[PDB]
Amino acid sequence: GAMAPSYRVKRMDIAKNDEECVVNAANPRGLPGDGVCKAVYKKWPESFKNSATPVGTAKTVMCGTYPVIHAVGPNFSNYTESEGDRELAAAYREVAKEVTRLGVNSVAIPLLSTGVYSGGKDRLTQSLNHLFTAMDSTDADVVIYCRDKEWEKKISEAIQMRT
Ligand SMILES: C[C@H]1CCCCN1C(=O)c1cnccn1
Ligand SMILES: [Cl-]
Ligand SMILES: [Cl-]
Repeated sequence: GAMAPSYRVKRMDIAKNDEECVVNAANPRGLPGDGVCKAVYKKWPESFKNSATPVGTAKTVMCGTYPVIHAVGPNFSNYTESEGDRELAAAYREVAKEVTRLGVNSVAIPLLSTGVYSGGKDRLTQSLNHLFTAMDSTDADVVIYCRDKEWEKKISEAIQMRT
């Protein structure tokens, strides 16, 4: 565990993270995909051997000894708001199980279903709150990666609000 488990946010490419493992915003087919998933594929392509897993699940594949937790958020283009909300919360619960099982002291994590799976809606608060619901009972340091300057501020505010 971390001595004083924290949440932090950084605005940069999660492929450059300084944590003991990474969460991929994966597709269910284990394809290279786009956005975070493509960055992860370029940095850790070995981790896509048999990474395919259903929506709402996480499957970890090692790249060397570096764990890549492939977490499949729902595509809100395809799901109802109700069903997509349930699967998004479920994917984060599976991430917390994997982080715990791996025994890491830190994890780099993107906000699932906030990019091309968002159905064109702003889901920062929805996705971040499901992240907190899942990760709050873990003792790993969590570092959230984003790319948008306004999202960095909003994520940082939500972290600081609870301290
Ligand atoms: C998926 C995007 C684009 C479509 C509208 C919804 N949307 C955002 O609000 C957003 C997400 N992530 C970072 C910055 N903005
Ligand atoms: Cl960067
Ligand atoms: Cl996404």
